[PDB]
Amino acid sequence: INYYKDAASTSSAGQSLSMDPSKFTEPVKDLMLKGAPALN
Amino acid sequence: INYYKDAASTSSAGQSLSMDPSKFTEPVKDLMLKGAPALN
Amino acid sequence: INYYKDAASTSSAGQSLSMDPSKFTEPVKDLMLKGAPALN
Amino acid sequence: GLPTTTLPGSGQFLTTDDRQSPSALPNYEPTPRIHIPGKVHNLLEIIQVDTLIPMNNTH
Amino acid sequence: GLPTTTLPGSGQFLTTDDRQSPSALPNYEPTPRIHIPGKVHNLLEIIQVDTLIPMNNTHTKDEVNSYLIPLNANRQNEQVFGTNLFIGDGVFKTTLLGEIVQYYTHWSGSLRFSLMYTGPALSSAKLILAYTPPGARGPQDRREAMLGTHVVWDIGLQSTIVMTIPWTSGVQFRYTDPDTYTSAGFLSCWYQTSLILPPETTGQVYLLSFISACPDFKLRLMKDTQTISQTVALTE
Amino acid sequence: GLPTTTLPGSGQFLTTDDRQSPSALPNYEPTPRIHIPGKVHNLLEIIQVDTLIPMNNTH
Amino acid sequence: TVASISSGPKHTQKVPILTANETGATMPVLPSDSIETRTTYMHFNGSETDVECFLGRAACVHVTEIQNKDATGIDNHREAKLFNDWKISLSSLVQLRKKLELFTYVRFDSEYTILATASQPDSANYSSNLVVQAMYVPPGAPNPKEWDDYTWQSASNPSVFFKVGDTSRFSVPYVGLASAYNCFYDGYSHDDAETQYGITVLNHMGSMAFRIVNEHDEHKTLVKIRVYHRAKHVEAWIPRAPRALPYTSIGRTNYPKNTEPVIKKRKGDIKSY
Amino acid sequence: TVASISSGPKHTQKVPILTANETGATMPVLPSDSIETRTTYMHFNGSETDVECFLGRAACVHVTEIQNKDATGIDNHREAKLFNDWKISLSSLVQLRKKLELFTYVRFDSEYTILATASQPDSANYSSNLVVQAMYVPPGAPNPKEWDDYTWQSASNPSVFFKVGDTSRFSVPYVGLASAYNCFYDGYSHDDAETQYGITVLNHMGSMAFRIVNEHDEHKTLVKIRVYHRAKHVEAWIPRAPRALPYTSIGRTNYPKNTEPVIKKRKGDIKSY
Amino acid sequence: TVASISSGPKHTQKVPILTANETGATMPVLPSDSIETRTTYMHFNGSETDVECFLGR
Amino acid sequence: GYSDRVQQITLGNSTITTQEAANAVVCYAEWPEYLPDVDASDVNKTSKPDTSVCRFYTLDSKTWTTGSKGWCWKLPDALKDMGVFGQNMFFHSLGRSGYTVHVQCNATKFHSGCLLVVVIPEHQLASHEGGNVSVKYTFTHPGERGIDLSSANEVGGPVKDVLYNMNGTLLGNLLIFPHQFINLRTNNTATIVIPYINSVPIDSMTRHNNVSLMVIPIAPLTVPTGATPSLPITVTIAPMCTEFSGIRSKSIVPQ
Ligand SMILES: Cc1cc(CCCCCCCOc2ccc(C3=N[C@@H](C)CO3)cc2)on1
Ligand SMILES: Cc1cc(CCCCCCCOc2ccc(C3=N[C@@H](C)CO3)cc2)on1
Repeated sequence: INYYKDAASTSSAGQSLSMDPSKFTEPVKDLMLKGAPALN
Repeated sequence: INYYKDAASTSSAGQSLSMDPSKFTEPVKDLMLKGAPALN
Repeated sequence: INYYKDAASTSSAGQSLSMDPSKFTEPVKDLMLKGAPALN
Repeated sequence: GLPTTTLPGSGQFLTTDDRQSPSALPNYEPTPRIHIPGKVHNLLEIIQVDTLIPMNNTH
Repeated sequence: GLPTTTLPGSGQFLTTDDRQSPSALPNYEPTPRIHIPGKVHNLLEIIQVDTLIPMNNTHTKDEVNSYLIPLNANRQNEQVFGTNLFIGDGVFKTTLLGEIVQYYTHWSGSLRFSLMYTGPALSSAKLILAYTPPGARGPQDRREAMLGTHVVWDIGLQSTIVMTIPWTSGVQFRYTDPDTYTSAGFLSCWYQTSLILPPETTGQVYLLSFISACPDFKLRLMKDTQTISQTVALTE
Repeated sequence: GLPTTTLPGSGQFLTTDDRQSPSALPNYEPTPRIHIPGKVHNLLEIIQVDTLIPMNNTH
Repeated sequence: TVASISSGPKHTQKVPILTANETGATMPVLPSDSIETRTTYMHFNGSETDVECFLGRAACVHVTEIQNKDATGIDNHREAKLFNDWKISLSSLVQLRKKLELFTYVRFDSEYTILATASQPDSANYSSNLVVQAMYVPPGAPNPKEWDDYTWQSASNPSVFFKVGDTSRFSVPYVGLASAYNCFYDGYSHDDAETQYGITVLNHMGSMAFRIVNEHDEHKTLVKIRVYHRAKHVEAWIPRAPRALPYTSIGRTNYPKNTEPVIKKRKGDIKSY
Repeated sequence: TVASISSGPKHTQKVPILTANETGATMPVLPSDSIETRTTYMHFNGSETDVECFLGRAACVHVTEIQNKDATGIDNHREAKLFNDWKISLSSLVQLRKKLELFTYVRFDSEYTILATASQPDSANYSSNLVVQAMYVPPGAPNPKEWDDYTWQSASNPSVFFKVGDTSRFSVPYVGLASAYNCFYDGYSHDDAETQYGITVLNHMGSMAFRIVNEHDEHKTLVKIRVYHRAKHVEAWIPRAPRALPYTSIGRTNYPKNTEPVIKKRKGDIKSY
Repeated sequence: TVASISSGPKHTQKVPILTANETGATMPVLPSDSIETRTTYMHFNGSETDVECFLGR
Repeated sequence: GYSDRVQQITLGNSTITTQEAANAVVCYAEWPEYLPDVDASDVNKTSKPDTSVCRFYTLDSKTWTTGSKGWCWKLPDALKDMGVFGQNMFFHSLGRSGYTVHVQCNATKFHSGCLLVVVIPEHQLASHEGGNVSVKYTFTHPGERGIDLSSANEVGGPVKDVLYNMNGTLLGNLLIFPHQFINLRTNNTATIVIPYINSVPIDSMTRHNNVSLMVIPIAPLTVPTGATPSLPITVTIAPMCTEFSGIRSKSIVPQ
């Protein structure tokens, strides 16, 4: 129950439960498959 | 009504109403019947 | 609404609205009718 | 957090009020009731039994 | 703003109340439970396991010997041991039963008292165990004893005898702590015929005695035990 | 007036609790979000990127 | 509901007003059996005479006192009121006692309110703020010896901490050993020739211990505790004659010797108005 | 539920009262196996002996003390109690300890209540109003050096601020590293020849730090902190024999030398009543 | 959720543990690519590492 | 014609027969089983030597005499040197096991005496020094020799007082632990099956013992007239469902 009118006044947000490290761990242009050779 | 998000914050648990003394009072391998001889 | 788990914690009881003085006012073994003679 | 306002009388103890309280002995089981003849429910039940009047008060 | 009134008791801390609180560690994930044999749910589960009674209390420093009730060969008519039944005190007090009863104020229920015989296999004996319900004195001779709850025990292949002290009571609860009004009786044991040892054998034989509660049992109104105290906080 | 009782902990400030509060700036409209590459949601996302270890610590 | 029905002249062989009181009954005679009446309604239910109502308001049952002072060199805390203790009972004070003893057996849950106020009878710079801790010490559990014993840990015994000036309130279920509490008991705890007679032996409820949690300030502070008791969920059996003479002891029926006549003597004749 | 069934005379070949205790069992014998009984019902559930109930009330687990005074020229705040610190543990005080050690492994959430009261043992004009700040300093995180270090910023560490005289309350989930807390541990932290034995090595919970936020007034003020702990959501495995001798140390089973006989000696014979 | 799957001996032409870090990627290698593993579950969600939680006290 | 009395346990390449048993106890009514995945944490596949480790090892014999106070062995310690069980133990980082314990003591129908055979999960011993003196490693790792409760206090060792179970609890209450009596008049062996009991799914076998087996004379040995005044007691123990994990170099432990 929100007792207040504005959105800033609500409690903390709830877990992204998004999670996708590939923008950080695999930003390569041509896709690399694990097990296939790195450099062909 | 829980007012809080986490489970630790809820009140005391409610009675097991489990109760089974046999693990402590009769841990024998071959079942003993009351009234039958203890050692055959 | 009870906020508490135990019965002792609830408020006062509510009126018997029982009321039967005959155990105190007429505990006689043979029933006496008003208007009939007391001793026959 | 829900907004509240407290009224005059907050914190008072009125010997005649009737509210709930926490039980000090959580989960305790009282002795069973057995039957006892004579239960009274109203003082109106008993003032209908007659009793003697010390009418001769002159002593 | 919703109008409220606070009642007497506001702000108090009652160690026995049960309410919700904010978690200091929001969102923390506890370690998974794995399976462990032995889970206990009720103290009533464990007081049904029997444990030994130091019945032979007559020593002067704690010794393994106060668990042993001695028996003499060839005595007739005589008395083996005696005790009152204040389960919260005296012989009973250090037993698991005694030890748990002490966490509660009131108890009700039947007790199971058993004796296991340890004498040579080629010996023999007949004993009488008697429970004397409240109201009479501890029996003074078997004649007196045999008129109350009793079991003639015949020592045989079957080594233990289980006597039950059935709940005999006006009032439905008794205090653990020694109360008179609330007292439970006496337990005595006498030779029914007598212990007889085989040839080439000699001396005393002993009985071990246990106590546990029947499934009958009730304990209520928790409190603090006289069995543990301290004078300064401990440290590491 | 609804009867209440306050519990132990009333008035405390726990830096980790999560509740509602009045907004000091009623009705204010925040700047629109635009798209920015790189959003992080969990610290678990970033500790999977490898970084160099000063293994040769002997200096 | 009619309080009186309409009734007119009577010339009968059926006389409801002649009875025989020797029988032990109180025959239910009404105004309309002996005068001519008109209808009237009751307009009333008898709500406020219900026993729940009669025993259901808080009554003061006990006033004790403890002080906060330096215990340094005190050989007997209990004796310095460094922490008093009370033998829970419900007859030490008499207003409520006469009310309960209108019945023989009584069964109810209790709601306790404890008010604590402080006094500083001799020169203090200020009023300190003390927290009281009242413990329930049922019989069989270690009873406190100093004002800061291991006992006060109260790990298994319910205790409440509140501030002096405030009030504490909690409710205890019916803790009697039998089905009801005996308001009277014509017995002994056993057939002993010298054991005490009465109920003293039956309402073995135990005691309740109070102390201040605060250490001492430079002045001394007197804290006086008042315990109030309210019966809730009341059940009462067997009415008895009300108490006429004054009380002398908790738990005995004894009255004082050379007491005064309790029936008011007429100023005049039997014939006087 | 029947507590006893009705049972009459017996003359059998089937003797339930003869057993062999050498087997390790406690055979479930009842009154009705050896006397003639009548039916009776239990009227009881065993509610208040549930382990959740047994370990579920607040127990005092720790009393510490800090003071508010001018830190000017203090070379060691910790040492002046300008801010004490406690090594969270649940066995420093013994009432609760004996209760927990009835089990080998125990798992539960904790609810802490912290009561703080102030004392002014020497001449003050008044009682000041101090705010306490208790921090959770788990192991691996900077521990406070002065009473006003960067540590107290506590940007990532849960801390509660409450007023002296009041109480603070919050609840912490089960923080154990394993599936349960070990009440006992017959091991070492590694196979070292001199490492410590016991659980001391296992309940590496860390410590909790208290301080007053207020600067100093002209007088000095003693604040004494009492931490209460209540187990909620209890789970207990493997019952053990209750503690008989006194305790000497947090985390070891050791008892004191030349202790006294714990079994009461009879005043009389084995035959005595 | 499985934290590790069961995996046994390997004698392949397909080597997941040889990579080229010059590329800028961190290849997602697991215990089961280089030892024999048994199944185990995560029992965990990563709740308390959410940025809302990290900056939210 | 099956009696509670005669029994055969075959485990691996070894068999035990008793013609005078008194049933057998299975701790907490649970039988040893391997570690399920749902309970697993370490990702390593475990090693289950089976029949080469799950057989019966008979420890060296003890001698019950009228003065005996009782003996105490710790598991897996007692087996630290038995065959391949022991090797596996020193060579893996973690291991887990249940056991069948068979204690043997025969006499004649003229002897009397009664031993308590009990298994105590997590038996943390007390220092006889009091205070917070610790009990050094070596002292709680006696190996097959076990601890002899009638031996003298030593320095850094545990207390050996029997009425207190080596920990501040009374001998009389040991009966709350899985146990069985050997009463010469009834019984000649005791057998207890121990399931693996720990707060973690698998642990180190060298830094932590998870049960102590204790044999304690309670009714003193009484031999027939002019009999030799003593009887030997033998303990045979078999690991069951053993699993080892995290193999490597081979632990080196004090002393
Ligand atoms: C903290 C804290 C303190 C307490 C006290 C618990 C209440 C226990 C008292 C139980 C009720 O006591 C009595 C005593 C006497 C009578 C009684 N005597 C007769 C005249 C009639 O009733 C009834 C209840 O609980 N938690
Ligand atoms: C502000 C603030 C302060 C805190 C403290 C957080 C709680 C951390 C303590 C965790 C629980 O600690 C223990 C320690 C020991 C035991 C235990 N030892 C054995 C005898 C049994 O249990 C259990 C829990 O959190 N926020």
